[PDB]
Amino acid sequence: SMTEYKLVVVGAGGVGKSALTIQLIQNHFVDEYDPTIEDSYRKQVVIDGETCLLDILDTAGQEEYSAMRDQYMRTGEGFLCVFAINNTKSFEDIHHYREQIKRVKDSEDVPMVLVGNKSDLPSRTVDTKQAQDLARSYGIPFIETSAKTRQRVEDAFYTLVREIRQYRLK
Ligand SMILES: Nc1nc2c(ncn2[C@@H]2O[C@H](COP(=O)(O)OP(=O)(O)O)[C@@H](O)[C@H]2O)c(=O)[nH]1
Ligand SMILES: O=S(=O)(Nc1nc2cccc(Cl)c2s1)c1cccc(O)c1
Ligand SMILES: [Mg+2]
Repeated sequence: SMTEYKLVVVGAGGVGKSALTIQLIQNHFVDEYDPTIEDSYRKQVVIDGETCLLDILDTAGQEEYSAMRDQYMRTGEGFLCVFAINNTKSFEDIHHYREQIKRVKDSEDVPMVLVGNKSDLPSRTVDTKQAQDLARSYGIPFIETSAKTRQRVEDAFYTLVREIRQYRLK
């Protein structure tokens, strides 16, 4: 009695993809994690009374031309789209990840959660209002997280599970 979910964490270099994933799985904050390391992690959790097996891919390279990137966008079921709230360029990158995923899936129906990470940092450059409006225009949830303090990390991944589960009934 268990259901599987394939999750993929994308976003620009340095936004905190690795830090978020490692906090969820190992309960510690990594400060200098080699930015080229790309690994998958499995974790079993209970969400809404369902025992779920999460298979999570922490992506390293974000290159436009990559056969392996095309393969994991084909294989993945939901996408954690991450920007850092102190890096406006990373928030502007989001549009390109969403367009890439839609292309590969040939679909509008794509499970996605927008994540504004580094919420612990006081010098914000991306207004929460702007990030909510972008999420609204995509029809997806929006969550701010801190991989440093562990704020809303479980929340972000479990919200993406709930999105996949709902899309399966449509
Ligand atoms: N203050 C703060 N720093 C973070 C947070 N998440 C990641 N970092 C730092 O930002 C840098 C890049 O994080 P990393 O997870 O390796 O980014 P990736 O390239 O997206 O995997 C590292 O020095 C992390 O410790 C956060 O929530 N708060
Ligand atoms: O051989 S893989 O298809 N393994 C994968 N493992 C996982 C785990 C969770 C979600 C997804 Cl999309 C994947 S894809 C692959 C493909 C491309 C890059 C990789 O690091 C791994
Ligand atoms: Mg990384």
